[PDB]
Amino acid sequence: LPHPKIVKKHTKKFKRHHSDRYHRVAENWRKQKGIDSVVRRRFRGNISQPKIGYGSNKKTKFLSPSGHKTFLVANVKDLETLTMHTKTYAAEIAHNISAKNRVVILARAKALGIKVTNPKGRLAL
Amino acid sequence: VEPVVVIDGKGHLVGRLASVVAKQLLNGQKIVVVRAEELNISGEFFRNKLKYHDFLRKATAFNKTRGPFHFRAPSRIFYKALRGMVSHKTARGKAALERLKVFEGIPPPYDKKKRVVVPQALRVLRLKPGRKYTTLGKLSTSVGWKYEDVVAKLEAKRKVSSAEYYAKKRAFTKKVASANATAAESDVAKQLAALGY
Amino acid sequence: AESHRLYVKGKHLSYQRSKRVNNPNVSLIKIEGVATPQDAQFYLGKRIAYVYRASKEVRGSKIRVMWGKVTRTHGNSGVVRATFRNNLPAKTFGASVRIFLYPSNI
Amino acid sequence: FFRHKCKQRFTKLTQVMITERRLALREEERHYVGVAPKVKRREQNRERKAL
Amino acid sequence: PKWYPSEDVAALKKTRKAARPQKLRASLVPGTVLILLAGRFRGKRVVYLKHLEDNTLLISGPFKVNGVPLRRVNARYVIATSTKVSVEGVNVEKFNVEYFAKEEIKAERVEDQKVVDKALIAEIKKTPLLKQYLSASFSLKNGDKPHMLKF
RNA sequence: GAAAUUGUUGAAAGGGAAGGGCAUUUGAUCAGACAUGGUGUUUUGUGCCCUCUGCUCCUUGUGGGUAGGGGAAUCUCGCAU
RNA sequence: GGAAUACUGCCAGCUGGGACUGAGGACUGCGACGUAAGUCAAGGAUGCUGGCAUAAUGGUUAUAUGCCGCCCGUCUUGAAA
RNA sequence: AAGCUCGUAUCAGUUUUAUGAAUGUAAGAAUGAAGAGCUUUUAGUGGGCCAUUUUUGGUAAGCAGAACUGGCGAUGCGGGAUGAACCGAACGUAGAGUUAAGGUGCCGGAAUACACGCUCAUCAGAUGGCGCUCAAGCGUGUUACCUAUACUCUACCGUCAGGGUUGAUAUGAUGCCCUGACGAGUAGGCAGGCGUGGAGGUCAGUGACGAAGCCUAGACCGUAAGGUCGGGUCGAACGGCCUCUAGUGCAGAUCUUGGUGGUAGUAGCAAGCGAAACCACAGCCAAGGGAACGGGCUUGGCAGA
RNA sequence: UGCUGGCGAAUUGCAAUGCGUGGGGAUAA
Repeated sequence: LPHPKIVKKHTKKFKRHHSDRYHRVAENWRKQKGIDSVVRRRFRGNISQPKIGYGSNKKTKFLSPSGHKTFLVANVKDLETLTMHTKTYAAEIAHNISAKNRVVILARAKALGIKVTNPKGRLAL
Repeated sequence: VEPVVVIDGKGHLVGRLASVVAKQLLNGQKIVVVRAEELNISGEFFRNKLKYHDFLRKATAFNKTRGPFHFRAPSRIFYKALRGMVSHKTARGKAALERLKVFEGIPPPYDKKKRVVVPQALRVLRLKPGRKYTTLGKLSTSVGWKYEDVVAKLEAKRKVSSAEYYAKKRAFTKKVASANATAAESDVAKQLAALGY
Repeated sequence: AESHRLYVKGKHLSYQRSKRVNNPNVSLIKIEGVATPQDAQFYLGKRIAYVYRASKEVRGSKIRVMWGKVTRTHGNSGVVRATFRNNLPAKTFGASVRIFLYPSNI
Repeated sequence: FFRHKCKQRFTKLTQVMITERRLALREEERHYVGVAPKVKRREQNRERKAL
Repeated sequence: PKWYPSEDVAALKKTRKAARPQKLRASLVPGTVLILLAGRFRGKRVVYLKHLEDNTLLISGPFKVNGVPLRRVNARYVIATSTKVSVEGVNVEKFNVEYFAKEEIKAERVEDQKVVDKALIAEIKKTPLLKQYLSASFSLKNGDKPHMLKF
């Protein structure tokens, strides 16, 4: 699909303050609640915080580098909902699907022209 | 514009020279200051002799042996005046100073090689006529440096060995000046002149 | 025979900076024999290359190149602002940078 | 809506009959094989016992 | 063309960008000695012949002098020197954009080279040292400041 | 069979502090199509194609499923070469 | 007596060099140019050309370099404490 | 917060004229604002200090008290070497351009610019250091340049405001759009989401061809809460969706429980055996960092395992 | 290349710079 040049604004992950120093403090983002915190008062040098400005362009949101929107698929029935949106959406074969069923899904998605984001998953030659 | 740029302190001003030599390093420009001893400062002698000793009384308390090491040798006296403008800590510096080489006098293998001067740091081009102005030499002497003599003598020798040279050379370019002077006028010549040469 | 040089050689000085903040995107380039902004106006828009040896051989050559452009002048000395694709490494503060003669106004 | 959209359904489903194109010029010497994690150790821990 | 759009894609707006012929800078006049700056023949002295339809320049060495064939080149990757030659004797109009298609060197290309180059060699011999000038290669020596240099 | 923590091995760094943010180089390293056509003509060969004969489910014409023969010298209608 | 020329200001004067951006998505509208037919720089970039699959490219980690970054939380007091 | 009249001539930290003893009342005065008033109820709030301008009390001085308007408080950013009180500038995410305050010898991005004069100091001077003397000082003028989150333009995010849209729109009218403006924030208020255990419903969901979990110098998405996928390990159940329900989300509590370090092969036993107190993190000096605060900063001296 | 010659250049397609280890032996410490 002819897509716009996808701008990301912030590629780096918004890690927590002192997530790296201490081990018990997780890298998952939590706001600094204390009034005397430098991160909360956004001092120069300190880590950047997640705010609404970093939000992605509506036209190019949810899009993978291929220019397709991601879409989970369990079986051949859920796969065949994207018979009309091959250029827009991409089949993401779910993690828990067996190797026995994937060979079936990949056969159909290849025929319908649906780009699968994760082929070669559990499947040798 | 020249891998190395041997400079000649003789008739300069610690600070200005320095400075300009500084910049030249931080911008990848190898350098080599010579005749260090015959450098120059500003203001009477008794001056620089103070505005130094003070720098001498320095020293650390508990352990004087771990404080401001007061180098006498000019080369150094000046090398400091320089390492003073060069972060001389962050690698970017170390990288510099690492590009320097201040000698007292003019030892090989430079002796035999051209030098220059930083026209923006000459006693004779910055100091208002007749006005007190040190000469490192004495200054160093007065505060330690035990060689002003050696270089001194061991100097004059260098000037000889050369002076003698020049002659041979000067006596050489005396010919050329003629060779062309004669071979001049002809044709092939005329032409050039026209275009400029 | 000796000279194959189709570039004016100039040193990479620093990044565009204040006292306490530096923008690594815009590099400052001294060019040889350039004294004024008026002389530097000629070099605006010309392609720059920083050429350097690397350890590993990439494409039958141990030598890699970063390409960029002169954007504008910087002060009265003929120091020039310059934006590359990938920014210059900051280890190169005082390293030779090849400024070419394309694209030509003349 | 239904005028051009059934026209559009028909278009895509006719170019789904590119299946025959894939299945006439098949003759492919590959075919997907599962790697069951029991076999992954019957053919690891028995080679290490072989050596 | 007969095959209907199987997916709904938006048609382009009627774009308001009519193409206009390239207006070359004043220094370029057909029959001008140039300096190529980039590519295989960088730093060569090469004669300019014709402005083409694809916004390029058709140029020849000539080949007999410096080993530069009938090549196309871009206008921006050239310095035009003020030294002009006679060009009116040369029949250039045979070749255009389509001439340089590729779908070991073809004999037709070699014959077009020699016919043109002989009709050019004759006028190069008039002025002194011009043959030797084209054989030489351009370079910037120590002290050459291109913002000062008059080409 | 998690983390703290411990050993070994490998890589990297270390001139009286480390960890962090912006940017980049080098070193190591991982990604990176069982993607292969599309269109327009031309041999043929088949079929749900032409043609002859039918049979059967139901709702309104603008229906659906399904046999027996023939035939390409008309027909791209489709699919195979 | 005879013209200038700086200086201030204007031009809906001309001709270049460089950087950044290309948003929007059938057509409607305000216009210009052309006798008309139309065309155009007029309600937001088009055209040509090259680099590819052992690709092109993009990322992760490790450190280096330039610049920046007081130890988090609670509780006082005018804030630092 | 909601309801009611209105959307106005409802007003304003302003100017003006008019009329009295800086200061009262009006305007058929200006300028700006479509954001007003009337209910009804509901959280949080009872800190000062500094500076400005009027005085009042005052002797070696300082100041003491009263009133007035700001600054910090709840507030980052550029500059002043460094800083509660100075100077500039009130902040969505970026790209380009232009500047403020402050600067252009070098550290330090930017003129060792131009021009007129003055200044020699035995620790000049402007000093953060080095250093400076027809200056890199003093007085002044002329331009050029440097750069902040400031202004300008463009994109993007969201919020608010105004509006279009059906004999139905080549997408859920609680959609799809069009235009403009705005964006700091503690206590508090309102709103939209993400996650966990179980319940109803649904996906004729996933699953020994490997569910759940666990890692991973692996990849993608979401501003984020988090979600998804590859690889490795595993062995039996589990997840999305529309709803319900609660013992539902942790960094702290000299927290509780369990485990494991540094201390340490140290004290010790009246070559072996073997703790505990304690533990944010490190531990060089000088000078400045306003506040009986220097240990992280600034500028120097320096520093080899 | 001081002067005069005789040949080759393409297709690279219109730019993308184009001296240590891990072991032996012999001998100095």
